[PDB]
Amino acid sequence: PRVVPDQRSKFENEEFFRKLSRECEIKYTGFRDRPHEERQTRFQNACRDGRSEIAFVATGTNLSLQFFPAPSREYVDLEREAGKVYLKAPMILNGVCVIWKGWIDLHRLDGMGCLEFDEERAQQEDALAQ
Amino acid sequence: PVIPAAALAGYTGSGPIQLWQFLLELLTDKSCQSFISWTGDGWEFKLSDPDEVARRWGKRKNKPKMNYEKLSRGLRYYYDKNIIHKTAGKRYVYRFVCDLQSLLGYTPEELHAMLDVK
Amino acid sequence: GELVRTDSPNFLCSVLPTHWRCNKTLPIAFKVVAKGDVPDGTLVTVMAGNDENYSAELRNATAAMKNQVARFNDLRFVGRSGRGKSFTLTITVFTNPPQVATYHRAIAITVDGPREPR
DNA sequence: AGAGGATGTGGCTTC
DNA sequence: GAAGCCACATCCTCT
Repeated sequence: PRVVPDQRSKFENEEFFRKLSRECEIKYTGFRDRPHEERQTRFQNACRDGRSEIAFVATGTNLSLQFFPAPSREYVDLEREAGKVYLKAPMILNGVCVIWKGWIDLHRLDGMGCLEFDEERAQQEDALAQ
Repeated sequence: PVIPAAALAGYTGSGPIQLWQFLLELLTDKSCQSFISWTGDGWEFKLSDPDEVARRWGKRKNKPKMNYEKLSRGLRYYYDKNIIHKTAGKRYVYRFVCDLQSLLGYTPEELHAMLDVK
Repeated sequence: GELVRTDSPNFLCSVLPTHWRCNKTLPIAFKVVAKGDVPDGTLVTVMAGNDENYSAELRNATAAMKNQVARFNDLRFVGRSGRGKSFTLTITVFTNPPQVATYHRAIAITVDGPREPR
């Protein structure tokens, strides 16, 4: 069971996904025990590698992010703002294909983000499983 | 028994006195210069009679079975909290690395003088 | 041993104590089992947090899949979950694309953990 | 002599 | 009062 049957609906319902469907505050959960500088150079460089660790401060739900389609360019943008970094990364969270999208201050190391169904991956996946 | 090191460190009575505070209290008492004393360098000190320092600590904490072997593990716990470090290579010589000046209000030279360290 | 469903239809995991001491080795090695087919060598990683701690400090939170099993060697929780509050595990299996499975109210971590009424 | 892991214990505070 | 957080007190293994 790589995914759940009611893939479409399980996202529409269930408090889990719901509570994480708006511009919820998010933060970089990495090397918290290290000087702010380090967490900065680390967090950014790591983004240039297409990966990062982030969680929704509010709900406290952590997540490992990988910025690639199911060396990146549009999945990790640093042009849409003079200091911010807009990211994006798909995944199969709890049997539901979704896409994480949000931004983060290249200094304060935090920002906003959320989840949104991935009709494509969900559909394709529903296939492989039938 | 010059300045009230215990107090200047934060101790107020509430809860046990902490090992570093108790040591400091012994370092500011001219009578204890036999077993514990300043090396005359910054806030570095030496326990000349560890077993003695341990007894008084044991006594002050009410743990009769205490001993240096144990007291030292206490000190070692400070390495990470940056209160007291170990003077490498010098037996029984440690050093306060927190800001004793700000707490005591005196400086190392000042205190060493007041305590008449030789 | 005994497994448990997670918030994902594709993964299972071992059972964790309800309350435990921080930085304290676990009573049962934590493992992640994959129902589906997952290529050996695949990396697996756990994280934790709650509405009191967005990201719990962990230790050895990484393991590689082997025969559908990712056996975590001495996983430890260092961040505290808060009085009453617990942690929400976020198991992550790195495949293409990565598969993440949560597990709410999984473990409660405190400084002392399970203690006999004083 | 000295570093540091593992775990239990009593003081005080907060829920 | 239980449940938390702290600072050790005890024990031990390794170098």
